[PDB]
Amino acid sequence: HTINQTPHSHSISDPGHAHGVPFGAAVDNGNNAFDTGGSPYNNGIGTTQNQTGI
Amino acid sequence: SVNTANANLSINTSSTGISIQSASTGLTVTSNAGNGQAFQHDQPYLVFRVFVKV
Repeated sequence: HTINQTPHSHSISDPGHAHGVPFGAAVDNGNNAFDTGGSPYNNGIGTTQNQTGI
Repeated sequence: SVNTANANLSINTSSTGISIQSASTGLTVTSNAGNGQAFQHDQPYLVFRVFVKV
């Protein structure tokens, strides 16, 4: 018999993933890490764009 | 994760390759049709009387 087949695609089930940033400075000398602070507020800083390799 | 999905495919119809070869009905004789009955027959005739001289 001959098969009549069309391409199909699956749906993903993406759950949220969160990274971490360990570069919190303890001394305010140099540019290796980030100085710390007390009260967090959203100042509009986001990470860069890069494709997850899967 | 990737959700389960169906491969949308269908079967195309094809005609089966089928043939019928020779055969014999198997019968070899008929049924008897006839009965042997006495059948009356008379040639043309004329009827006289016979007398023997005493």
